[PDB]
Amino acid sequence: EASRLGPVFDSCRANNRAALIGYLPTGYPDVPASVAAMTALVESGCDIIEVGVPYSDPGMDGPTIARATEAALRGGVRVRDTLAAVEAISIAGGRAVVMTYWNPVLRYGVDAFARDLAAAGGLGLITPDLIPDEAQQWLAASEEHRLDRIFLVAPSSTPERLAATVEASRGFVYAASSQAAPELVGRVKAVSDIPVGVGLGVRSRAQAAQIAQYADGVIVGSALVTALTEGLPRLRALTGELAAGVRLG
Amino acid sequence: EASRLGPVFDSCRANNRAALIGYLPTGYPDVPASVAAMTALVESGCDIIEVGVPYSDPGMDGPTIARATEAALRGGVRVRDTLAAVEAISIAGGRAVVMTYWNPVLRYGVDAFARDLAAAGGLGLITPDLIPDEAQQWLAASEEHRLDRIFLVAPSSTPERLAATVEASRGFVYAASTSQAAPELVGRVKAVSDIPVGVGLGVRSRAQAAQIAQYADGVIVGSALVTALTEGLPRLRALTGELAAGVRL
Amino acid sequence: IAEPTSHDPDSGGHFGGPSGWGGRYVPEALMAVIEEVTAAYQKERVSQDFLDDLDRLQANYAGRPSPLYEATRLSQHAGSARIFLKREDLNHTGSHKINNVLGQALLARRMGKTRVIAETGAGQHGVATATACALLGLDCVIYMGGIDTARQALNVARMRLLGAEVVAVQTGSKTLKDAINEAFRDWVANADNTYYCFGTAAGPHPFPTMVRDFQRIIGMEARVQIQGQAGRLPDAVVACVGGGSNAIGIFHAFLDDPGVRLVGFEAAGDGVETGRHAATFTAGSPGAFHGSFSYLLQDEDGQTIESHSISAGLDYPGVGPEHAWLKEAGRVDYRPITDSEAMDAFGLLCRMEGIIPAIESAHAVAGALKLGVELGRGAVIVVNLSGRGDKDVETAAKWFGLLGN
Amino acid sequence: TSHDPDSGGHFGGPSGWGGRYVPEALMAVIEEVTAAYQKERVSQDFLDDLDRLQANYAGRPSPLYEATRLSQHAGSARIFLKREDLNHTGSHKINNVLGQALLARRMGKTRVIAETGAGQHGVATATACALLGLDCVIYMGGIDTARQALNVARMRLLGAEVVAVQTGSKTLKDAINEAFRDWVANADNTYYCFGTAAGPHPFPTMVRDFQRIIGMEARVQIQGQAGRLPDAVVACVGGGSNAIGIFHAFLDDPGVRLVGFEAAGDGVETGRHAATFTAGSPGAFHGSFSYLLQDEDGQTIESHSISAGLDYPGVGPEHAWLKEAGRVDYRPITDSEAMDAFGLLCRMEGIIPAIESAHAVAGALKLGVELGRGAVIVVNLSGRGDKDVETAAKWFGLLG
Ligand SMILES: Cc1cc(F)c(-c2ccc([C@H]3[C@H](C#N)N[C@H]3CF)cc2)c(F)c1
Ligand SMILES: Cc1cc(F)c(-c2ccc([C@H]3[C@H](C#N)N[C@H]3CF)cc2)c(F)c1
Repeated sequence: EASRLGPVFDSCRANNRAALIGYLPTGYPDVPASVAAMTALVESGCDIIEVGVPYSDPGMDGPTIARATEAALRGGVRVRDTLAAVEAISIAGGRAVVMTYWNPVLRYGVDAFARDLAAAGGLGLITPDLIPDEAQQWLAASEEHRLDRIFLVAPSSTPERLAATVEASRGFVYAASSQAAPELVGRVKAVSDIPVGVGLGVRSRAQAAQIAQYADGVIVGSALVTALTEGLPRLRALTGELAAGVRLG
Repeated sequence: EASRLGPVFDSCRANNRAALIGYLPTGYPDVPASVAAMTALVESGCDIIEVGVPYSDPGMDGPTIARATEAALRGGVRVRDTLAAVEAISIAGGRAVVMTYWNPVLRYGVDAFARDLAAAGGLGLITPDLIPDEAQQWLAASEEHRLDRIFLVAPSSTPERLAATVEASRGFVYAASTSQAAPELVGRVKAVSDIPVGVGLGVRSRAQAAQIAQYADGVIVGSALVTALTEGLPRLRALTGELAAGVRL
Repeated sequence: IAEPTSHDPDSGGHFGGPSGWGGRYVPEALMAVIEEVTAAYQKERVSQDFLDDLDRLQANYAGRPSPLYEATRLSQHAGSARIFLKREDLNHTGSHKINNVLGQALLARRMGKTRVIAETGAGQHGVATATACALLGLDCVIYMGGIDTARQALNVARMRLLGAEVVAVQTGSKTLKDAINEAFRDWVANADNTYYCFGTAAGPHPFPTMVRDFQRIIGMEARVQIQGQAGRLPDAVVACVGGGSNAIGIFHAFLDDPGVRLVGFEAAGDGVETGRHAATFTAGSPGAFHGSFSYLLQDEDGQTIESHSISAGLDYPGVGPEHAWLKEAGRVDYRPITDSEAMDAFGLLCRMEGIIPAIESAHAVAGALKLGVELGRGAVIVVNLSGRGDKDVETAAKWFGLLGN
Repeated sequence: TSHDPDSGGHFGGPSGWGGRYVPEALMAVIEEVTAAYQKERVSQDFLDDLDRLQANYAGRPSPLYEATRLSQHAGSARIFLKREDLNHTGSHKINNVLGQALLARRMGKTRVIAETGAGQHGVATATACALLGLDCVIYMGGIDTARQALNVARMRLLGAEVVAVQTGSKTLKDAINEAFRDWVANADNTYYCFGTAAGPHPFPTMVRDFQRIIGMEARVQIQGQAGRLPDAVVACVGGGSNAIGIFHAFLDDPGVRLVGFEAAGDGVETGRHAATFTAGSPGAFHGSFSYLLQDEDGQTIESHSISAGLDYPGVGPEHAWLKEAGRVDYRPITDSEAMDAFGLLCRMEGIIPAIESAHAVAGALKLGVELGRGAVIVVNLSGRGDKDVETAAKWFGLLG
């Protein structure tokens, strides 16, 4: 049986391009506006949406997204708002996964959250502070509810841990990061054919193009939050520039 | 054989009165003014003058005398100024003993201070922070230069220490208590010796002098004379007049 | 030499089952350096030369052993029970935290790390880390919240006099738990040459075990001392619980002593019902936080609730996983102590014994008095006096109106 | 009893160091304290009470730490730090106040008074009084209370009263003058817990005896750790209590150099110092014949030092005797030298020293340069420098 995000990358590889993967946090600047912006991402060329659950202590988030999630939590954003954002993206014909720190999921209930996310049209889950070593409940709920599980690898990942993390993944494996990123993608592709997305502080078409040379997916987060802060039209402009970048010909 | 102040207390018993012993510090408010005031004490009826050597840390002095000797030292008073005052009191027919803490005497030289004090007409030395236990050098100089040694006793003095202190004294014994303690102290001294006894109780009135002349061979007045001199020299002359009246009652 | 490992977690760092407390809730980007530390500690904790080095510094540099003092003038206020104070307040730098930084700083040298980072709340652990780094010639960078830096001018000066660098964390709530997040980001970027000297018995494996081991010396000494001074094992061993390092350090030697009650006292702030507190076990619930699965103060969505206490060291919304396991297993009871109970104890210890305790430790003293009343006349209670209260004089003076306006 | 004074408190016979330069009004309570001390001095109950307190309450023994990272700055000598900074309350003064406070309760006294400068001895005395249930009154100079609010709060927290002294120049010597007057009036129920190895007999001897434990431990510890007696034992000298404490056990060791380092302020050539032996002269002050800073008439002159504990115009009489005997040398250390050692000990060993103690460290650095590689120097690290962090932060410009 195939992963939920499988056919998306197949279609992209057929059209000689990478999948454009866009991140936006729920509730920034408020819940309606963020849903409007996530909908605009679907309308502007985003193949996959990363719906971020704002967390009070986001260790892996850079300053741009940290300030956005702080603002979203001040506005009273809830975990259920992320489920509603996913329903909106499904209705708009998009494809949404959820990026979340693990404690909100534990609080919600791991099986309950997988069930409700799947019902909401969600396709998978990106877990930046959940390593395979702690993912027993998640792997069972991932299979029970047919959700993709996107773990992260890093440049410093040991050969043993990298293979284990790739073997535990489904959909794509998130390669987070001079030449470190392509070398990391090379190591993943040396052991598996799973799609690899690359996050690299992308903020221009040219950068998106470089990553599409070796990666199956280009992940853009900080730059979209910055563009959204300026306004919805700027976000549409930027996303179109990025959709052009992932396309090689 | 006899003490230097012996004749003075003899003349006082023969006239049915105690001795009026007046204290002033050298150099308050300045050296010439203090000598003018000490001369005024001789004129206004003082039997014995206590020329005080201002000391930088007078542990046994109250606030009225300590602030005056602070002012005198601030004015630049020197120890030699005390010997000039003793000379002026002597030439005016007065009878002067010096009261001083012991370190200025050590700094001067005990035998040299006794010599120059004797040469100025001084009759004795009152030593509030020198006990007989440390008075070897002083006892020798006191005999060599024929000066009275006025040690102090206290209400808390032990029987052995009071007898030893009275025995080492010459001229008179300063009984210091600064209601029934002062007469009892004089009683304890007269039970072991016939040496005259001076008493200092912060006398400030004519009646207080008479109360003490009823049992003490001498009435010592210090703080009140300093306060009077601060007001002015005529106030000093007046108060010293009233004190000379109290001792004959 | 080295003590057995009967109470240790599994190879994944879990207490009481492979899906129990502790573990490693960290990003994969950190797992390389975490495995490097775990292997380094696993090697050195059985190296006689390493334990000899640490013992040497504990004796001649830190001043161990710390004495056990029977506060005979506290008895009347503790139901006539007998209060024995384990005097970690006498350690060099003034708290038990020196035991931790001496171990981890030795470890960072053994690993070839040249740079040490650490978090600090009001400055206690930053000064302790900067102290060990000065002693061992390691470069030190302390992360401290911008609210705490502006409020702790002299502690920043201490750390600088010790040669360390202080960074102001102006993100998040700009306090202890955001300093920890900033240090975590530093380590992710600089794992090659940087060691993270963590300040309590929390975090991902192997830090709860490692920190507990560097603090076990407290309970090992106290268990010998209380038997020599009282003639028997105590009826109870109590301590205050922020992250848990000083409590677990004195608890551990007594775990298999069946008759010895173990009680940890946590900061109740204005009261557990006011929502201005840090009573993690009393009002928190299980969850993943700062690298481990344990108890923390969190709302219905899993977001961290900000904690409040008149003490800085207890002002932390989480707690170490080994305490969660001991709570679940019923070995240790965890009870709340308010700001007022602690300040009351703080003052009573000043007037009765002449010991100015840390306000953190005053919570433990306060609870010890209450326990003495429950246990009654003659009960032997050992109290961990985790630190001295020189750092807290200004706070206590204001509390008791000794500064005026 | 080998280096002890005579029944009158005099060291060195004819030179007459020490003694009792006090008024007769105080001699009854001074003879009472002397008699009480010679009784408890040899009482096993008293010694066992004190040893118990020193061990379980104060934290004795203090360790001896070889500060190897200082060696390169001390001519490759080996500097050992006798860590009195680790004592309860953070200095050697706890040694003195425990002995005297136990004595005061043995004597039946119910009130203890003590002087203090910046607050060190005041906090120590209040500490011992809180412990033993004695009522405590601290006399502090008005200039000192005004800038030491937290130490005053420490004493108040401990249950003591603090009296600001506005007489005289409002400093330490004036607090001593005021505590003297209190004792004269209240000798019935009051014990004067003096803060250094000065004053009238029996205080220089008694205080030294309560501090002797430093030297005795240090002499055992240095033979254990280094295998031989040290080449030199150094300490800072204010009134003399921590120096005489660590010196005494070494007095009859003829190869052991003893060097006390005193505060030279801005320089001895500047008239802003506290270098009693370097620039003072013999005189009677605060109940003893010893050295003090005085003018031509014998008036006390103001002392200056960036250190508060060394800012005292006098010095204990047993030191004056040991200087006359040639057994101990007394050398000056300036503000700059002390502060440079302060920072060096922070950066090299992670130990924040009392600025008083940094004078001794600074002197050890100079002495190691002249004694050469491998020389063993024991330094009494009399106190910790928490109280001095603000002074030192300004000095190195770390504030604002
Ligand atoms: C010794 C030690 C090591 C650690 F890595 C951490 C730690 C772990 C995770 C986080 C991040 C996490 C993510 N991503 N979410 C934030 C808060 F939990 C922060 C700090 C620690 F607290 C102590
Ligand atoms: C334990 C102890 C006991 C003492 F009596 C003194 C003392 C003695 C004398 C003075 C007086 C002296 C006189 N009168 N002139 C003042 C300055 F010296 C002050 C204090 C002391 F300093 C410590």
